[PDB]
Amino acid sequence: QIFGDQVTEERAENARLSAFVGAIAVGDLVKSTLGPKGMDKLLQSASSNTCMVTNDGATILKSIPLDNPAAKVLVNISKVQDDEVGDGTTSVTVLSAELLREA
Amino acid sequence: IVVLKEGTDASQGKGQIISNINACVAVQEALKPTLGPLGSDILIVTSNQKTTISNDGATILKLLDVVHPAAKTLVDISRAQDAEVGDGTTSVTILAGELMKEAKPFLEEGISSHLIMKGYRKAVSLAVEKINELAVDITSEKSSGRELLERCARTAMSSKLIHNNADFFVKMCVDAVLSLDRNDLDDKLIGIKKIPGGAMEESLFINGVAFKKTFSYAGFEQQPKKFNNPKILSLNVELELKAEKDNAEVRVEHVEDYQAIVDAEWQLIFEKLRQVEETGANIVLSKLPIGDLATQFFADRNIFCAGRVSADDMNRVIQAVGGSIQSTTSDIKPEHLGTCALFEEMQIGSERYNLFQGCPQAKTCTLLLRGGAEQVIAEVERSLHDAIMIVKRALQNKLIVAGGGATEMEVSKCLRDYSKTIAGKQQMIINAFAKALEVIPRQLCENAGFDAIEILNKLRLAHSKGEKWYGVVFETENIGDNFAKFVWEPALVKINALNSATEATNLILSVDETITNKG
Amino acid sequence: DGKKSLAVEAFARALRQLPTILADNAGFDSSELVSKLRSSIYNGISTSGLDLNNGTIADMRQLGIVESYKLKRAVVSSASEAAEVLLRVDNIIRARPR
Amino acid sequence: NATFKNKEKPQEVRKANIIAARSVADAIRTSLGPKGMDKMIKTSRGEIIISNDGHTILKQMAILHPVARMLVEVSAAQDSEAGDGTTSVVILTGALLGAAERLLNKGIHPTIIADSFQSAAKRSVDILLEMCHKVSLSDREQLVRAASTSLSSKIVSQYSSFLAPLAVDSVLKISDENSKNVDLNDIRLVKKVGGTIDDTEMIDGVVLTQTAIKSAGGPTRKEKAKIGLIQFQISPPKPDTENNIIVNDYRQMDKILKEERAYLLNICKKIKKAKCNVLLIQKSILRDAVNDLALHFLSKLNIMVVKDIEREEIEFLSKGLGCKPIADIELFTEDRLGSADLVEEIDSDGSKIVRVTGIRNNNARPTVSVVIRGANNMIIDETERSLHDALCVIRCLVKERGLIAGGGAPEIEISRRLSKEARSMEGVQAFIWQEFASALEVIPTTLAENAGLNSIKVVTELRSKHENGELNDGISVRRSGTTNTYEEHILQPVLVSTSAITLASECVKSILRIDDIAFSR
Amino acid sequence: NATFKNKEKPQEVRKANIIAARSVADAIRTSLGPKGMDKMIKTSRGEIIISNDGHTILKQMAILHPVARMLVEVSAAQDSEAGDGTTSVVILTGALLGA
Amino acid sequence: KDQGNKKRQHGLEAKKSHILAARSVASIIKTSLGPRGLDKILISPDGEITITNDGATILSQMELDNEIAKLLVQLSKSQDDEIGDGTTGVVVLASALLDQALELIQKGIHPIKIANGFDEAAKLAISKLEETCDDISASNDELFRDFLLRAAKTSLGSKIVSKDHDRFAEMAVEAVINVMDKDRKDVDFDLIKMQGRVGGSISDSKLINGVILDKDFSHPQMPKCVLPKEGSDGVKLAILTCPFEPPKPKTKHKLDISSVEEYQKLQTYEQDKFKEMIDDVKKAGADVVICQWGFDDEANHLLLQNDLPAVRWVGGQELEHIAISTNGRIVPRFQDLSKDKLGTCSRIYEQEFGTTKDRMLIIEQSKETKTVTCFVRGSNKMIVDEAERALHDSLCVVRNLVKDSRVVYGGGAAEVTMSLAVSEEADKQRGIDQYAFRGFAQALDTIPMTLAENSGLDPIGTLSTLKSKQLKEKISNIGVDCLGYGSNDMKELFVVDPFIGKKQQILLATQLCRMILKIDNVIISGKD
Repeated sequence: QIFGDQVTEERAENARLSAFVGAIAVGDLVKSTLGPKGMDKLLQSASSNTCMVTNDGATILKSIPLDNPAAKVLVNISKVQDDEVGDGTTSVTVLSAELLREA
Repeated sequence: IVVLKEGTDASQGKGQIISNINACVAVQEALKPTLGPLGSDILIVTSNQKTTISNDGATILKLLDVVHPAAKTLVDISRAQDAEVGDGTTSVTILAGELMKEAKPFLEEGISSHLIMKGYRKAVSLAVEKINELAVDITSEKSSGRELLERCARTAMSSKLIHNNADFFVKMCVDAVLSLDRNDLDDKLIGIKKIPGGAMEESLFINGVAFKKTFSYAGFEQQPKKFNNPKILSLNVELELKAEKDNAEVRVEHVEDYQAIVDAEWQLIFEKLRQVEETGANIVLSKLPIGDLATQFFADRNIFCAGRVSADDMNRVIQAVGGSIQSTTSDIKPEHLGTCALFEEMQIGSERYNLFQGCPQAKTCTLLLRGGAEQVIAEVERSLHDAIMIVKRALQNKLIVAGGGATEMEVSKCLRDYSKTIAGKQQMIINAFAKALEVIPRQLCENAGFDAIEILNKLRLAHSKGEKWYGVVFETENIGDNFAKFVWEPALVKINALNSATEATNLILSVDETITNKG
Repeated sequence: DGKKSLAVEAFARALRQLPTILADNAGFDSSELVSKLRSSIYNGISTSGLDLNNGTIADMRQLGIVESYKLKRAVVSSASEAAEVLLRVDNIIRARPR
Repeated sequence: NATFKNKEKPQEVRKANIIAARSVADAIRTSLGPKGMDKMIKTSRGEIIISNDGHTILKQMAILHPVARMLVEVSAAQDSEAGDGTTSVVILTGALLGAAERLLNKGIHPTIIADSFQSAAKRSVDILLEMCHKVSLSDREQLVRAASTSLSSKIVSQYSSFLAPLAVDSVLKISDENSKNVDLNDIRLVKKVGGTIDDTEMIDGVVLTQTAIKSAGGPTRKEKAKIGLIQFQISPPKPDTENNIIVNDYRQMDKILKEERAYLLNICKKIKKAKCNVLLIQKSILRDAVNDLALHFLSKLNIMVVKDIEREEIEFLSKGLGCKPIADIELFTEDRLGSADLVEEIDSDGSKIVRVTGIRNNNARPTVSVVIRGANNMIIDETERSLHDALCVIRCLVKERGLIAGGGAPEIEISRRLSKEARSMEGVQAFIWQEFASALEVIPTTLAENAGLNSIKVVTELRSKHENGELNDGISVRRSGTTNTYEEHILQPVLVSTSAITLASECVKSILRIDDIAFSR
Repeated sequence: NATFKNKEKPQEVRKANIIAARSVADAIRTSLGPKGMDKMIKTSRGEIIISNDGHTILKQMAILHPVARMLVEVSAAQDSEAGDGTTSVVILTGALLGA
Repeated sequence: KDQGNKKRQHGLEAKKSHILAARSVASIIKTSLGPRGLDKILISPDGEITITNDGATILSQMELDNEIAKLLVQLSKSQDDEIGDGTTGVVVLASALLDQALELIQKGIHPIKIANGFDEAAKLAISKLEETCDDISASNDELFRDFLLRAAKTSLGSKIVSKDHDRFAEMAVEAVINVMDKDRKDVDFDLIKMQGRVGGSISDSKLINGVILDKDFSHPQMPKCVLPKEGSDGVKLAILTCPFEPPKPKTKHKLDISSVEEYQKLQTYEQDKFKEMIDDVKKAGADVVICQWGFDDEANHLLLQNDLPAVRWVGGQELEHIAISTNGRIVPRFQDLSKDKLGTCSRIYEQEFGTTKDRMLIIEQSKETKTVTCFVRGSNKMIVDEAERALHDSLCVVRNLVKDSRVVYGGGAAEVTMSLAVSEEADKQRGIDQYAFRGFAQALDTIPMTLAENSGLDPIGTLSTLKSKQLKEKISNIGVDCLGYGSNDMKELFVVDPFIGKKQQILLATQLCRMILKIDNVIISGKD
């Protein structure tokens, strides 16, 4: 046994699964936002007093945190797409999740 | 409605003596692998979050600090060995342990702790007489001074990482001790510094004190680097105006003085540098930073400066150059200056370092260890330490006994021989005492990876035939004459270690109760 | 080559997930529309696409459904690299939390 | 059979959304109509309140579910846009959600349902508009009858012959025959204890609730006045930080008093230099609105002072008078002043209210204030609410001209036509529109039940009578049956029915599109 | 890295097979040679025997594991064909299973 | 004191436990050994998510209280400072030796006999390694420059920099030459600084042979550049830690005025001191002014009118970079400024980089320099950080190639050759040591096998091929297919490691194995 001081550790079987499950968890946030007929997500903060409804995939990815450290990687990548290009945020996030889902 | 304790603990009876023994054996078990030149290292994590690695029994036990009220006796007596002798602390605990191990079955058989201790006291007296009879008074007989000391360090370094490089390090150790006062040899006067890089055989011997060269600031190096007959001044104060870290606000009574404050601070440092020039120093040391203004001023005055010097080095510099350290610059006299025969900058470790060399006033020296890893350099330091100690002791104390277990086996023999005439219960204790003496050549063999059973049996036969100096050979798995092989230690080491081991043995065994006040 | 064959096909399977999601979100039977659309693009007719208002297959040039070439290059490029970043990960190591 | 495994179950969220939302609507449903049942609520303070007002109930129901709360916002939108029907827009939402739930169980994707309902709403509005009885703002009597109807359900109906034309004239003073959107927030209803219900006035400039000046030397009235709105306080220097004044004799008291008075004098002189004749000070408890010492200076300057004016009064003043606020005496200048022909305080049955008339300023906008009088608090409170609702009725008639019969008549007329017309549609169009039309009958069904009538009998009569008859037939609680509700003068503005059809579509569309709930922290 | 997951885990059976068989082989191992050690066995009927005979040990060992019992058949085949080496063939089998 | 709440391990069980602890560390970093090694997600104490395959960074970020694992970290530290290449290999190999030690201990070989055997086996391994060495700097200088670049190009292929690594390989080659004299062939790494900014692409990176400040000028109207001025003595730079104005505090002033006469003079004093300070710059003969502090408005106008461009709020190291590069001094005050303190350069100018608004200020000598800065660009922080660190690795490679011309082929080929030599010699021992010599060789095999596994290759077929080719055909180094090249035989593939690197890798890993094997007792207390 190595490490200590209550740190997170994941090995091949766990970290590999987490990398894919995380990316899927990211895809699940925006897979409903694709297309003019996409569905809405209801977002609410801890205060309860900021409840909003949006189908903007970029807003959802920026608004909704994930605790999976691999999911944070894909969300950060999706951010770059949204800020630098201005479109394709949902499409890249879906294709990234689906490419990793098949992997 | 009344009780006797209210959280007051006391435990009495023979069971407490056995319990004390068991706790004391645990200490022995911690230290037993440290015996011998091939002894194993122990990893201790201290409360300060630093890790200590050593096979030195004194280092290990001082850090262990066993809590058990009885086992702490082994700590105390080991410290006594460390103060009175300076070596053998591992063997004192081991011998004390085995004697207490044998006391246990004697207590079980109904033999009082007095009768056990009484026999031990007699057995020690018998052993000490033999140890004295075995002692040899020898100095340079059929040899010379450096010839003995070279063999002594060379033996200590056998089967180490520097085995093949002994020709280089052995000289360092012999020179290091001979560079000291010949009436009082103090290991504290031999400094060892670790410099990474290079090969081990490239290590350097310095008569003065080396520095770490802590400078990286732009504008440095532009000062003389070499002096023939420098005067050396040491300060306790800094010589810098504007550091890369610090700063100050400017507060004045007049607007015109705003700029003056910046230049006034320049003058305050300049004037201090000027008074150093008036002193007439050639090299100026400080434990605190020395900045650019000081370097530019000193360089133009043909003065060399080096600051941020370790506190331990600043004291040793004074001990090297024969001067005196001062805190202020206004009150300095030429009598505070030291003198060297040389100041130079070395390329040791493939990096420049400052040093003093050839200090006529030195009572110390510096050994510089090179190598490709800090762990290897640490091994070199440990090998040098043992080599320095055996050189020191061989030069200091001419009354020697054979090491390698040779003395313990000769003592063991005569103790068994005495048991042939000792009647009664004393016969049982004198036998157990002799048995304890055998643990040393045993654990020396076991720690070395030898067949301890074969070697011990051959040693018993050898001494039975009158071969009184044969012991454990660590280069070839066999037995041989440790006297002829110059595997020596002073006779006082065996006399005091055996007396000390028994004293701890009897003190621990004499306790039939422990009282602890809690709350 | 053998080992890489399934990975290449897997890439294609990911690409066809977007028209599946588009149909599903529009409330249409994606299994029918996507399977038929693929057969249309496969057997030439490479003008067809989803009609997400009528729920059928239509000629995108007649409907006017176009997307910027540059954007499509960005989407494919970013999705490919984005997958690679996590594909190269098989261990997660955390330092002492603060 | 074997079908979609449904391992991932997004329907679980939509079901929770519909169940929560429909529960809110059913709670409000039972209070529909003049014969509806009361709701009792124990508030977080322990108080017991009883009301049949849907909107008031919804605010106090303290709905928790993030989506069910949206039905409260729907009633707020109805109250903001129309001012009536606030109970019916949620009830129709509940019934239409029930239609969506059945359609989901029938295998219709939520996306199809939402869009199909929107299409049905488009036709529903067209059906509603064509069947209404048109009005004109040029017919003052017609407007009075429309207001009088909504007033007939109020606690004191015997004065409706006065409150009706008051609401009519109040709107007409600011809205001519050719207007689309009338913001009745420009019609300020100002209450004061005293007088009687009929004893009301319509004032062009403003009616304020506060007195002017009672102390000696005050002008109490000013003609041809320039008026400023003060948000600062006029008082001697009184800082919040540590301070001390030491007075050991009347001689030092005199010095200190002169320092306090000179400060106020300089403020008062600057106000005079600005040629400001009337000061209207926003209410604040931080410092004295105008200190007595300032009043002595301002009185000698023939400047009127009105203190403790509520924020809402200040906001109205900024539109009626053409004047601007002054944040601090430092910026107090002429550019921020309005005008008025007469500023006076009226003492009628002890009223003592300051009012302004004859603004005649280019910065003025078509505003009017109404004086509401009455002895008991219940009289002035009931009158204000009665006039407010009457103004909302007229506002509705301007936005979409016309009234439809009440009693659920437009819901039977729309549902009946949609059910027949939907039979000509294809695919999900006909199946969904049948469920949309059926949902509409929750209103005439609930009205029948709350009135004590047999639910099936009344709806059956309504279906038959509308097929042979017209919109005018509906439920009359006063006649306890299905009769000619138009002849019974049971009329609602078109906007109320139009808005309810729109809001029901928008809300259900919004609810059905939510397939998850996530937290943002 | 990452490789085949094999959600179904027949390797758990192969591990149990080797583990059980090697345990039997390691036990009899100590009886090899003229200086080998004796075993004590308490049989299911309560009779306790001491012997260093390889076959007797395995016969009275009362092996249950469906695969480890194969080593009994091995000692039988060794006794049937050769008549000697009944201990050695079992020890070798254990070592090869360890390999 | 406080003997309780402590952990202790000793004896035969400690030997198994300690080796397993070493195995645990190797089981993490082994997955990153090779040019195709897999990346880790490293989570900072604050939750920051970074991705890297740098074994030195990973081991540094691995925070553990296992004392045996700490010894492995110490090994990787020594290799990172000394050579900078084998930071993963020395730990993986040391673990492989400990794994062999476990079986050897279990078979009855004393830990000391294992330690001694491994030491002698290492001596055989190095003795053979020497037989396969060759020189890069030998013969035609053009071959040195060719191979030196090619070595850098390979070292870059393990990081994101691989996309456009052609430019970064050139930076490493120019950087190591620019700070090194042909005759001495000593490279001081500290003369090559790394710097980069977020923006652009990594293909835009370049080596700048001067000093770069991430600071703008003191006044927007102030000239952005000074030229040599038609043959004059370059540009004279005044580098100070004080602004050229009467200093004023940011806290309290406490300036007492006792009279009106003083009041009027004091207000004048400040206005005049602004003038005097700038006039002193002209007396010094400086062209540009570089101060740790900024300037007040009056100083900016006075510097503007006198054509004395000035840079504001320049940091400590940045001031030193100028003083070093320009062979000048940092002068705390103004009275000492003269030709003997002012720095010299050929040009100082502001450079724009596309749409990036950093507008860095560059000071050039336009001739052979004493120091260089490697300028790295990239579309994000992680891209710049990794590409910048990639240069660090390449700089270490070319550093070692300059210092020691002897090289050996990599790709695990050296380990296979050394493994074969130790294996053949093992059979000559005829004694107990034979077990350790064979074990040592088997430990070496774990490196080319790891390179296979991390590449998706069968390590058994790969190692069989590696040994077969070096026995059946020629001892000549045979590599692995880890790079995806058409074939092995690194002679045509240019995958080359320095001799001193591979020599230290084997010796240090062996020494570490002994460092752990000789530990028979560990006592762990608390942490205060």
